[PDB]
Amino acid sequence: ISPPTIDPGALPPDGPPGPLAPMKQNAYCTEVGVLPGTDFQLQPKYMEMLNLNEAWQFGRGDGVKVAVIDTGVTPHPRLPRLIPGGDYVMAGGDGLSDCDAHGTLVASMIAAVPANGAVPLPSVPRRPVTIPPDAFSGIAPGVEIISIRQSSQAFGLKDPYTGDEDPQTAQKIDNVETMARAIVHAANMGASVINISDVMCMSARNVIDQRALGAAVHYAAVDKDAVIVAAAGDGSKKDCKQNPIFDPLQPDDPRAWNAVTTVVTPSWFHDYVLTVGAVDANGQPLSKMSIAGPWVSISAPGTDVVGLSPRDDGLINAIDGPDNSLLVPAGTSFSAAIVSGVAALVRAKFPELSAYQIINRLIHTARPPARGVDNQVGYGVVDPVAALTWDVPKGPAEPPKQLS
Amino acid sequence: SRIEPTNRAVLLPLGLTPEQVSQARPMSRALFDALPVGPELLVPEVPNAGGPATFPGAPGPIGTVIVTPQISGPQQYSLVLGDGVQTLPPLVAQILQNAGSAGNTKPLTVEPSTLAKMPVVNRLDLSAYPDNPLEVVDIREHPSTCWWWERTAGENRARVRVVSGPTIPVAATEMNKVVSLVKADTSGRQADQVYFGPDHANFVAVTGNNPGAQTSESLWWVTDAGARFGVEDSKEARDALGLTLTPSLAPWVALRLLPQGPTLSRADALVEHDTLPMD
Amino acid sequence: SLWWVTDAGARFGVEDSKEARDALGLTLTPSLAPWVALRLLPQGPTLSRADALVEHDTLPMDMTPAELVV
Repeated sequence: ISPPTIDPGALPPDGPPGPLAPMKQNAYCTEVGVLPGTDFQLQPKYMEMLNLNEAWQFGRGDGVKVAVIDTGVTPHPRLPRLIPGGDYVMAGGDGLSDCDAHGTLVASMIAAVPANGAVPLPSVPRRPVTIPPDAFSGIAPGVEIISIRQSSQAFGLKDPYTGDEDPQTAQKIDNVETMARAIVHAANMGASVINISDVMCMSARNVIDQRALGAAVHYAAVDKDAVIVAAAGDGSKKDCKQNPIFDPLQPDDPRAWNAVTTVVTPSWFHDYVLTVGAVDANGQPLSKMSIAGPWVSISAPGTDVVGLSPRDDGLINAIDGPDNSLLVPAGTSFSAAIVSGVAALVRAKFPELSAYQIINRLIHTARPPARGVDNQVGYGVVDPVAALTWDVPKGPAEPPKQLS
Repeated sequence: SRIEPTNRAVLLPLGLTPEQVSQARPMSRALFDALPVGPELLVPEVPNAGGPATFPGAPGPIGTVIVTPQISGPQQYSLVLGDGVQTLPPLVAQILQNAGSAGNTKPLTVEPSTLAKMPVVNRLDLSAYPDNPLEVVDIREHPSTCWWWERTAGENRARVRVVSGPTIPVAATEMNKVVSLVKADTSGRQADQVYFGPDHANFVAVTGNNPGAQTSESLWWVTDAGARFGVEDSKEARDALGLTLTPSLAPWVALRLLPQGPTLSRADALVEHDTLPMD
Repeated sequence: SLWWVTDAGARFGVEDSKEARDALGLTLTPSLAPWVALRLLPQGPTLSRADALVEHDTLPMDMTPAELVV
């Protein structure tokens, strides 16, 4: 498969958020809870690798706007800096309520404020759900979060016929188109870090036309200087299947683009998007859960997740599964949240640098894997304190002229 | 920690001189990354300076320095904030007077009976400054300085120290067998010399740079000639080479300086060549 | 021109000079061979003293290799 190409003439016109066709809710919202025997007075195990106690000396990232394009966010007394951006699933929404439990976890992991004897906003005006003392703290409590509701599992079309296109593929084309619009809109809001935690897997056989998405990525990355960070994709999703790695018999291409079988988008645009893989709390890669494509660029923790509870007012560890079973979340959708926090802290300390330079600062300071560059993890494991203080060369990586 | 040659108010009490600071010698990029960063040496920024105090009987406007008479015992300096007073270390009081002088040269002397009525408050951080003058080393006699990291087996904490001396900390007899490397990478991120002392480690696992790191992220092999080679962490690769053993820890800041060779894996070696090239 | 052929089927050029000969051995007189045949064997670098005098930290990798099948 040939690497992506871009035609900037395909930009979608700007406009207020709204679906392409009328939709209705089909399922009840997901319940949440805590696993037996947990004790929230201890820090989450993933916070040891980040060494936050040393990183916060230079600041907490005040004045940075981070856009969360996902399943929306529900307000909570610990998120005093949340802004309603828009909704693409329901015409009357604004992106400030998540029926799937995914959205509020990702956001709270970035900006939740630490505990205090009294909360700044004790009022609780939040609306009901729609029908058909504590050690936790975010990576950057000072940021400002913009919520945009891009996707959800609970909703469906209320005229299901789709003509000459298979109802399975007909939805993919709507998603690719609806994704480009959200990236353009979020850039005009002035966000400086755009975080994407939901992605599509597609077969390499007759890939869907992405011209509209290609121009949309370029516009936000160059003309608006935004840093785009995306998850490598959880392997339990409906169509994601594992990709092959480097092949010693063909040193022709070291990242092996010619052997690809599954394409992940927007993660695909390795020239403008930063893709994050996952590792456990000890440092080993989650070989069985993250897609090892050739576009992967960095990795961060992804287990022992903790976050603010939607529909309640406390913490949670798990979500109510299909059966009575209480199921624990894990995967790349959360690792991308960790890096979104580190990117916010770095470009608060070096405000003169552009997006292409901030990315090089994170890549060069990471601990690398045995092969130097790999596919399950990109250049290595993210490292906060190193990114904030080492003297990185301003130019990209270059090979030596002669070795003898 | 950073310091500026124009800030005479801070240089003088510490024991520094503007010329001395300006003539300081270079520092290598390699060592610059290894040392952790501490807060800057600047004049403390007392908040809301100059306004009236909230509490009664305040001896002066907010930010003035107070001292007690020597006849009643060792003098204790203090600072008057908006809602009370906080103590000051001797060396910092001198900086506040020198910087906050604006023509004033001495503090207000107040008796214990009137001092005891003022409420005690703690609202600003001051632990960065030392409590006595700096014993600056004359670089001509000690042209070498090194960062040292060590961890004892079974411990949960690594020890970080700085060493200074006339020459690299190697035994005088062994000074002849330091290895001089070629240097293909001109970015200034690769060392010039390498030394393998007593109790050196061949097989290593990468770890974080802070003293509290606990991860173990990848395995490497360091040859006698100074190059490092990576080992794929798989049962077949480990046993074929004979590395079924437990590896020793190492920090990334120190290890990244050795040149990197090809990767060792069973799949990479099953290849044939007619003749080798020479770029 | 003088050439040295290895059992693996590769040919290497050897310098005519006293230094190169005396160092490798090769003092005896060589046998004759026809160029239309000898050119069919793959060629390696020439064994000259002037280019052996080099240091390296790591070597370049070989493009387009072939599989070893067990």
